[PDB]
Amino acid sequence: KKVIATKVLGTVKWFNVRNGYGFINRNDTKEDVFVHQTAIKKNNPYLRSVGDGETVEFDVVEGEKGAEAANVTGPG
RNA sequence: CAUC
Repeated sequence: KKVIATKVLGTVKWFNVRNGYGFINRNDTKEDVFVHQTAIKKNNPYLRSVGDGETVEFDVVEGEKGAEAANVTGPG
């Protein structure tokens, strides 16, 4: 719920569609942030997914277990 | 739903 950072750019380390989660490495701090599939904004063209090695833009928010990505989109 |  609580927003820590906005408009953060990062690269997807991995995302596993079976388990429905992954990690994004923040460009700004170089730390991994957890991303759940629900946190990813709906695709134009696995409606909620990101691809390994892709650059994405997201908010960082406070989850139960730590920092997690929110509102994950393409850059811009 | 936390290193698959």
